[PDB]
Amino acid sequence: NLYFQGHMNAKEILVHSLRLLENGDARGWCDLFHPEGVLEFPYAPPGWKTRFEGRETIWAHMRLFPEHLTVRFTDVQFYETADPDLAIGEFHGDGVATVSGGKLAQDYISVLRTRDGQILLYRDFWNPLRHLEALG
Ligand SMILES: [Mg+2]
Repeated sequence: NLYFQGHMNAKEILVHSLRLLENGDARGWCDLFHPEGVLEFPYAPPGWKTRFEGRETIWAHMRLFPEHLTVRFTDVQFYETADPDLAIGEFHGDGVATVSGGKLAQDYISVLRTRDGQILLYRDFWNPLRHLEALG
């Protein structure tokens, strides 16, 4: 089976993606995106760029992730969807922002749309107040 996989579904991709971030594997995380895949932050500090189109555009902005954040996530609680290519999950992250030393305690609801095991849209909701607390 791991040598004879069908394409990951959206639940599987979200869980795997979070492990990659825990590992600091920014390249592996970006690899999960379709070449035209999109990452969005609906809630973000003002002045930030909040939509990134294309896997390699995402990479251009992700390379140094492990040098900025170490993070651990709780188990994802999924809502049951009609389509396996849509996942909506809630989870919590605890980490340390490296440059400020600030603690990050973040609460997420992620909406992922996928196709053939690749991410088309990662819509990454989180609390911008908590993110600003970590950064300061
Ligand atoms: Mg919008």
